[PDB]
This record gives sequence, structure tokens and C-alpha cells, in this order.
Amino acid sequence: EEELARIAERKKESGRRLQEQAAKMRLERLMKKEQELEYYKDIQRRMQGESKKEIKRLLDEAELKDEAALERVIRDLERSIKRARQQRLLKSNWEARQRAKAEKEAEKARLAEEARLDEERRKNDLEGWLEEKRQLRLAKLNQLKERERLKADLGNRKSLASQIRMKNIALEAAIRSLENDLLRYDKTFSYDMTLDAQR
Repeated sequence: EEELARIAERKKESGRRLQEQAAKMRLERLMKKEQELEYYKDIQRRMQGESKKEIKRLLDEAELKDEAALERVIRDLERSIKRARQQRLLKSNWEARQRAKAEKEAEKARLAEEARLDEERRKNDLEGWLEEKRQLRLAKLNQLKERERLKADLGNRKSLASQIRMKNIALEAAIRSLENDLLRYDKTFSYDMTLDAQR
């Protein structure tokens, strides 16, 4: 069994190191992408400050056409960071770490708040609250079935990509979660309904 601990050490340490590698990459992305967000905002602010003729040429500093497109990538950067002598620098790095921490902590609160509503919707509007989940599952099923069908529709013949490119040139966890609550509280729902049982 001593080898099993040693293997477990390798498994534990290698897995942890890989997670550290992703975190290190993502923590690096924290400073850069927050600063890129700050960079984009300064482009917006300066663009907003300068004459109305300047809008696209100044936002070209963010290499984007309009604040809507810049907001889209901003939101994705915001999503990403939300989804994610040296003492001067260390505090800045420490700041970047803390910034994302607040974003996720507020996310958990937002999810918890969303849960609090659903708790009371469930506790009082149960049938409608369950009917929500059923139809959501049906949509998610339709989406997955279409996605699974698309995964047959795609690859059907390689040059599909190169054909269509000429036009230019010239769900799982959700389905599971919905099922889990139905199994918990929709006593009319049953495991044989699930995609799990269906496979």
C-alpha cells in the first residue's frame, strides 16, 4: 500500500500543480486583462471626451469600431476575470488577486440571492416553479438533441468547412441539474426519464 500512497502523491501533486499552472496563467491574466479593461476604458473616456468626430479613430486605440463592440469584449474580459522594491509591485499583484476575489464573492452572493428567490418560488409557486423546470429541460433536451444532431451534421464531409468558407471569401450539467431537482421535488418525475437512464 506504500506504493499506493506514493502513487497518490504523484496523482495529488501532479493534479495540484496543473491546477496551479492554470491558476498561475489565469492570475497572470488577472493583471493583464484588468489592465486591458482599464486601457479600454481610458480609450472610451478619452474618446467620449474628445469631439464627436473622433469616436471610431479614438476607439481604434482599442482596435474596435464602437463602444458596443468594446463593451462586448469588456464584458468577456469582465466575465473572464470574474470567471477567474517589489513591495510596490507585490501590493499591485496582491490587489489584482483581491479584485477577482470580490468579483467571485459577489457572484456567489448573486447566485445565493437567485437561490433565495427560487427557494420561495419553489415553496409557494411550486407547480409553476416545477413547470418552469420541465419546460427548461425540454428546451435543454431540444438544444442538446439539436447539438448532438449537429455533431452528426458536422463532419459529414470534410470540405463542408472549405465550401462554407467560400461564402465569406467569395448543456449537460444544466440538464442534469434540472433532472436532479425534479427527482428531488417533482414526485411525478422519475429516474427513467433522465438522459442517464436513457443511456
